[PDB]
Amino acid sequence: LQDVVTREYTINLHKRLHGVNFKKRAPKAVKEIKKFATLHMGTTDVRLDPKLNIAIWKRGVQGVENRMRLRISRKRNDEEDAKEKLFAYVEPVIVPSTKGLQTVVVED
Amino acid sequence: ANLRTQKRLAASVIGVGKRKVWLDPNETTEIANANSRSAIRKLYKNGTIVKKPETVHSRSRAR
Amino acid sequence: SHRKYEAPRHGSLGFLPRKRAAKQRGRVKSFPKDVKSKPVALTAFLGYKAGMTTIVRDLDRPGSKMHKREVVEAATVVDTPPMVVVGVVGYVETPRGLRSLTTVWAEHLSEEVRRRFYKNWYKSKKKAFTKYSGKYATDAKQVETELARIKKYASVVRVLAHTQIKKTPLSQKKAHLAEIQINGGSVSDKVDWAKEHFEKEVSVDSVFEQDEMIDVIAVTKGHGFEGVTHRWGTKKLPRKTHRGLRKVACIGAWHPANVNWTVARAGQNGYHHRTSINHKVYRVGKGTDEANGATEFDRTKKTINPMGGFVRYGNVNNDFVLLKGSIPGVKKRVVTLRKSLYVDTSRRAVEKVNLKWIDTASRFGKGRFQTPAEKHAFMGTLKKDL
Amino acid sequence: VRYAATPANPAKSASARGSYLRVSFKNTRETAQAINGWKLEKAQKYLDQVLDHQRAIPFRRYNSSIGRTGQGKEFGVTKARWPAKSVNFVKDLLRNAQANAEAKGLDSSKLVISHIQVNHAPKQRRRTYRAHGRINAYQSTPSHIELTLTEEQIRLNSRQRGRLASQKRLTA
RNA sequence: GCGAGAGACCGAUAGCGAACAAGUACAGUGAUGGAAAGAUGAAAAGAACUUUGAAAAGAGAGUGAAAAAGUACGUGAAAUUGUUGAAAGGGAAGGGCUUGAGAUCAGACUUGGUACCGGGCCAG
RNA sequence: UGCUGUAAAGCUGGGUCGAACGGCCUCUAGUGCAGAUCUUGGUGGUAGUAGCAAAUAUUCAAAUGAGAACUUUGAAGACUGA
RNA sequence: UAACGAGAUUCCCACUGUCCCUAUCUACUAUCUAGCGAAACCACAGCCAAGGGAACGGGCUUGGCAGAAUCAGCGGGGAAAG
Ligand SMILES: CN[C@@H]1[C@@H](O)[C@@H](O[C@@H]2[C@@H](O)[C@H](O[C@H]3O[C@H]([C@@H](C)O)[C@@H](O)[C@H](O)[C@H]3N)[C@@H](N)C[C@H]2N)OC[C@]1(C)O
Repeated sequence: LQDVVTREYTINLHKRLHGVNFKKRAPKAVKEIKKFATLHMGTTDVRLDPKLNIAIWKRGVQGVENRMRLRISRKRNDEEDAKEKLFAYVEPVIVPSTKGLQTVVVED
Repeated sequence: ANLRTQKRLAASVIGVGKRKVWLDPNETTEIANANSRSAIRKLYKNGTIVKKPETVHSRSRAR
Repeated sequence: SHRKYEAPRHGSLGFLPRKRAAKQRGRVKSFPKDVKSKPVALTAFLGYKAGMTTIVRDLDRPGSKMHKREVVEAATVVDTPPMVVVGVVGYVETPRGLRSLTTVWAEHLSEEVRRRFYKNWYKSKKKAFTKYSGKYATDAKQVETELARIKKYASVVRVLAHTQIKKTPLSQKKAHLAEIQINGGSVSDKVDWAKEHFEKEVSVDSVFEQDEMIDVIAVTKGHGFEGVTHRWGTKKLPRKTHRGLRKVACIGAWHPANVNWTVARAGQNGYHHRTSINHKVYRVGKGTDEANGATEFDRTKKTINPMGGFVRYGNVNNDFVLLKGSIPGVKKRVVTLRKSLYVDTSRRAVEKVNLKWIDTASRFGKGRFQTPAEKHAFMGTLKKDL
Repeated sequence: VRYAATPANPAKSASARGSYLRVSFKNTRETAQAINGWKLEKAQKYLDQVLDHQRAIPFRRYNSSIGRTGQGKEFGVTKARWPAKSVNFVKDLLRNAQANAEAKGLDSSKLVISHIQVNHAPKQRRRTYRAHGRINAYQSTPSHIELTLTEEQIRLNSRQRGRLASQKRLTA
């Protein structure tokens, strides 16, 4: 068990926003990434970087990209009496292409 | 913690709309102390309050 | 007053109530009538609906305009890996109906059929049939006595068989267990046949031959809550009707002062239990055969599967039954195949069918090729081919 | 102040009250009945899981035309619901009663909810506006809540006597 | 109008509309229309202090003859409601008559007479 | 809790309560309610029900605070479009 | 009687889901949840068939029968409400 760990993932947002109301697409991508981070990190305390919010909304309310490359880090939430000893911080990763990328453990 | 008055005074002092006033996020306490127009001018001079630039409307396509 | 004009009733009163079926596995309400002189044989088989395809055939019906000409026909593919016999049940005649006297199980049960006795398999100790298997260990005299009971008292003998669902592309791991009645011979012959087949596999070809007319029992596609217009096919009210038009305008006269059971109402549509009869067997395919889709007239070395796989099912890699037309149910649905309940001597019942060709173009779009080789030949080399 | 029910041994009991609480009477009655007679810690954990939508409050009397849920199967019902405001008020009152019991030297682990009831408080009036220039009532239905925590010859005829004497003599 | 004395009168939905900051609050452009609302306690002695809580409050404590008088205050009915205890329940419930069962109430051993006399009740 | 009366009603045990009230002979009346779409006040079932859907649309982070979908600041995405 | 007409009427061309004969799609509801939370109406109430009866009964007579608690819909009845 490595509580503190950072990995880079690709999320398929196109299949997660299928049929979604056009004025809820970018807000739902926020919720989808939070659910994505809990699935991989096991924490309901998920925090999104403001730069990730800017990337999600870059092309308006329904302009979300099909695939986004994300860096997710599990970090200790000492902050006693917080209902979660750990939390997930999600930030964007700038790449030339969003295809062909696999899950990679990030060393620091 | 409530800088509504400061936003309004800064807009009046600088000569722009409220939409073009930038109150420093990291200097909340000092701005909250600025109750007069004189204190607002001091903050404006020292860069704690900044006039944002205009949204560009280029006429290049029109020309 | 009388209806101003006469029209037939909308929908059938014989399929009421239009409720959801009690179980998803369609049950055989009645089995073929037992003929003692026949060989001992099964009367039903369980498979999985995989999809539909197209065939070409020469018609053999003298006097028809299409006699000795090719017809194009829709067909259904049923994935039917062999079933495993795991038990036997004996039934006695009573003045209150058939009553099951006892049930005898095989010594060993596979995990897939034992998964059928659990709602939470992974949290359990897997104790199912663990004390029963000790009834064989000492000398199996208890099993012998129960089988002797069945021979002495039962008048109807049915076997307990389950599917091998792990041979299908289904993600479900529970096997479907069903009773199939044993017909032919004496009750003693039936019990002997069941005992010798304990823990053993039985294939479709030992039940259904090609050109046979068979029945299908399944649960139909669900539609949830439906209004009267589609549930019963009643006439739409005019465009200018206040409060809507997908309705029945009059649901009854003043008297009787109650809504009658014969009036169409909104309610759940589909997911009903149906017994459809007289589906001709065009093919009993073999899983080992790599020319399942091939014919004597089309010799391409071809499996029954279409290009890309059956949509939302996968590939049929076992024995299969090719049936004329359509059958109740959806893709992935377990379907029960039953022998005909009567003897049919019409020309369509006794016709020998000879398949010219089976379509294996993609079901995922307007597929224009039957094989990857044909696609490559037509298109030549592509950028990804290098 | 007079409570509706008084404990048998006041030295082993603690009580709490809330009056004129602006919380639904019907939801509060259901939530109070959901934990009546429970161990204090069991009840507190259950209320936390209710606030998490992991378990539900069974609605037994004030439940007409409410929704159905599979979380009612725990209590043998189909109509159950998750009233957050009532749960928060009951939790606050349970915490206060627990503090009182601690101040009286009582053991928290042995405490049981031996009495809890909800009564109607006076209604608070507001107004709502209807079609054709009409005014209707738009009232609140407040609650009074109280709870208490507690640590967990034969005489015979002449003939009957004669019969018994004869029988005793007959058997030794 | 001003000053007095009275009643087989009314007793807070009564008596004047008004026993109260009543021709008040409020409505209508206006002429006009026009309410509701009396009582802790002898005395505020109107609850210091400790404690839980963000607070409102609660629990202790205290004052008082009484808090079953806490400025939601004399008494505090009914409709209606909660909890507790007992009981009953196959498309209403309720009622009369009758008895059973369970509960409650009542009486002659008398205002009994000097171990006996004598009496009460139910029965053969 | 019982007792009396065919009845209208009368008396009594227990609880609550705090300042007046009753029997008898007579006098007198603004003297007895289930109804009047009665009057005034109060309270139910309905019912946690109908419903809280026009005017394009919100999101991330920080601050504050016991508590933040709704406050403030920053960053965006939008709209009114003279 | 030229011209004019959100006036009444007939035919024709064009047009089309008005229709044969319906199907599919979108937003907002309905739905379920947190919070908030009315009203109409209400003798008592609420399963049928026949009978008689103020001559068309939920109750009465004679039969059929009859099992808690319920959710979404619905427009036969309550000679439903106003
Ligand atoms: C606190 N609320 C105030 C208050 O002054 C209120 O007073 C009543 C008072 O009149 C009552 O007292 C009452 O006493 C008798 C008897 C029937 O009780 C009545 O006949 C009498 O009118 C009245 N004084 C009292 N029991 C409760 C207070 N809230 O009266 C007006 C009000 C605005 O509601």
